[PDB]
Amino acid sequence: DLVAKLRAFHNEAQVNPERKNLKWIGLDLSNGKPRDNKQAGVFEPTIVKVKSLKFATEAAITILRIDDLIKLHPES
Amino acid sequence: RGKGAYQDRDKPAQIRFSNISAAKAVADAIRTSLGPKGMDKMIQDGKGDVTI
Amino acid sequence: ADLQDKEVGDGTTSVVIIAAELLKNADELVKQKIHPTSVISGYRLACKEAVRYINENLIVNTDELGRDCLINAAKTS
Ligand SMILES: Nc1ncnc2c1ncn2[C@@H]1O[C@H](COP(=O)(O)OP(=O)(O)O)[C@@H](O)[C@H]1O
Ligand SMILES: [Mg+2]
Repeated sequence: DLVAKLRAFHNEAQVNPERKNLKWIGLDLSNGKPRDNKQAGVFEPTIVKVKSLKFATEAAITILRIDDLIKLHPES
Repeated sequence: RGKGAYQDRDKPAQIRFSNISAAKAVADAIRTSLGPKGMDKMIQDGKGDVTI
Repeated sequence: ADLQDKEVGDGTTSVVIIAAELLKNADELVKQKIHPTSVISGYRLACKEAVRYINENLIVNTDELGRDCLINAAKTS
């Protein structure tokens, strides 16, 4: 339910040019309702999200690139 | 004339067949990693080293 | 996780969860006879556009907030 409400708020932001203030709506886990996280003072460095996407994508791509595994038995 | 050399020994034919079977097995093993749509392989050594 | 810890210092739990979710959903497409090269190409384009969208619509300049943003950013962490 929360993600559906959270997604609905952000959907209106990208389709209604006069409702661009809804981009800041996130999650308020204390009361379990969406909340403007820019007003609430919930901030993260931009580098944290950007580097998370770049690193996770490359790591996921690396594993996705495998389709065959050969495990040599130990020499001992 | 008719019949030629008997070729009593059968070992050379078996050796040739085994060599060909091994080569074909290797080729089929590495066929999947050919071309732009080929895919990598992950090889883990006895020491535990992992290479993709 | 170590790389994110060394090069950023935060978001270490998020990157592991996101990467596993990315791989989990990618495999579902592969099981539907979608070639992994197509899936990899889609992921690369999405990651490039996600970064561009963030830097163009979801960034807040800290100069408009003063010292309070640093406290709020620290409190969030
Ligand atoms: N006060 C808060 N209200 C709502 N969400 C928050 C709050 N503080 C942090 N979060 C969110 O919780 C998520 C988890 O962060 P956390 O797991 O603590 O960082 P890390 O992944 O480095 O351990 C963050 O993405 C952040 O957006
Ligand atoms: Mg954290």
